[PDB]
Amino acid sequence: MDFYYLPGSAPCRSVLMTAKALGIELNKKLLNLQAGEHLKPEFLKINPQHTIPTLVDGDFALWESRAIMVYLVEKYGKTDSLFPKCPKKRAVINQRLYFDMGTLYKSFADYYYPQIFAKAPADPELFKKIETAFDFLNTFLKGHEYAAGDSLTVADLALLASVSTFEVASFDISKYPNVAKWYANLKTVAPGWEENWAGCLEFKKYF
Amino acid sequence: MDFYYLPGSAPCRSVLMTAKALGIELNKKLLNLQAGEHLKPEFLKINPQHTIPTLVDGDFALWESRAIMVYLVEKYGKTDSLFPKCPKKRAVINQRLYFDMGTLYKSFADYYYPQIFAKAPADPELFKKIETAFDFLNTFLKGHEYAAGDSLTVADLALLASVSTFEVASFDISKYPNVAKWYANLKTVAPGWEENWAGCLEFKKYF
Ligand SMILES: N[C@@H](CCC(=O)N[C@@H](CS)C(=O)NCC(=O)O)C(=O)O
Ligand SMILES: N[C@@H](CCC(=O)N[C@@H](CS)C(=O)NCC(=O)O)C(=O)O
Repeated sequence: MDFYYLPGSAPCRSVLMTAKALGIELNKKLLNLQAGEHLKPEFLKINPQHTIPTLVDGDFALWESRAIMVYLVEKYGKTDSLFPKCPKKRAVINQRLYFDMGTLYKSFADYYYPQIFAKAPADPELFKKIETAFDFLNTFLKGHEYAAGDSLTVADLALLASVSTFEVASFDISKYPNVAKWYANLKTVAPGWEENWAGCLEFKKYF
Repeated sequence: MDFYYLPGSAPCRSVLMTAKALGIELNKKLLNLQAGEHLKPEFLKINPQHTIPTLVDGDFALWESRAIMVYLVEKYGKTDSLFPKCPKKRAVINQRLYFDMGTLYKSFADYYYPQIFAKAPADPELFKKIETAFDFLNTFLKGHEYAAGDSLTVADLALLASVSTFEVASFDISKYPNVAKWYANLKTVAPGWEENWAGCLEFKKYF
């Protein structure tokens, strides 16, 4: 399966950790966004939205990281541990995945990207949205070891890609004790952690 | 099942159309967000993220509209038509759901909300993001009647809730012929269209 990516990119890293958790070796293809490789006809034919990550599995093309993570589990997982079939367990995971995209990582992009990609001054009011997102995550973790229940799921892996990017951005995770505990645990149990962290250090260069 | 909502709210309306497509009558509960009803201790116990829509099924609380829609189909659907089990079919649906949240409806909120809720001048650069989102949707619709394939799915119902909100905002959907065709068809086939449209007319009052 082809996997169009950049190593620093959080949504790309969430997929790579899922692949490791499934014992799948993706064919990693760097896509040079700075050079506009994603905007040429050959890439637009695969993904007309011209985003990474993009997976190509035979003649099936797919994008949106969290869709790709779930696809890998549903198609290739030997059991449903990373994405349980039980509708209520799955639903908590899905809510956490939309949280990760539209609350947590959105707060990251909105506050950091203008500084690191557009040379704009930081906006303290956008920092407060990060604090709010971490507070929610801290609450979601009350009473459980993992983000959506009692075992490692794709919710954890998505959120871990995001929170590891906050670490290298110098965000003080320690102010959210449940998050800090969950994060330290995941560095020891999440498959593909080392590759995710190496990618975080590459992203860190932007700072 | 309890459903905390406002009729005007697009993410609420996507869930209502899914319930109607499943033959489920939700116990609809208006929430007074302007008065901070969602910020009270009682609501925070149900949904600490204090958002609508929120579903309560017995003792199980769930939020994120697109997670709720999929939960209703997975738990209560007599077949999987609205959310097929085939991993590739489901993955396209899921990518469209994330599109709806992070690209299409994001463009709506970013451009219109500052005008209708904050009395800020429109930002023409933010309008261009709506046009880009509609261009992508127009492309996604090439060669199929529905958003993620050849049958009505939750992807259609989420996108329909969003696009019908753009209609009452006076966005010119006719500039996107595949979107226009798909939209017109869904007004005739989507269960719960009349309730969705009544709710769009409520939202229109903010303009
Ligand atoms: N919500 C998407 C985000 C993907 C995304 O925005 N990727 C950026 C990474 S720099 C990108 O490819 N941007 C290029 C573009 O949108 O043209 C996901 O989770 O996969
Ligand atoms: N991505 C969420 C969006 C939910 C949302 O933002 N709802 C607004 C509707 S006005 C809300 O409840 N805001 C109140 C708050 O966040 O305190 C979904 O699809 O359900």
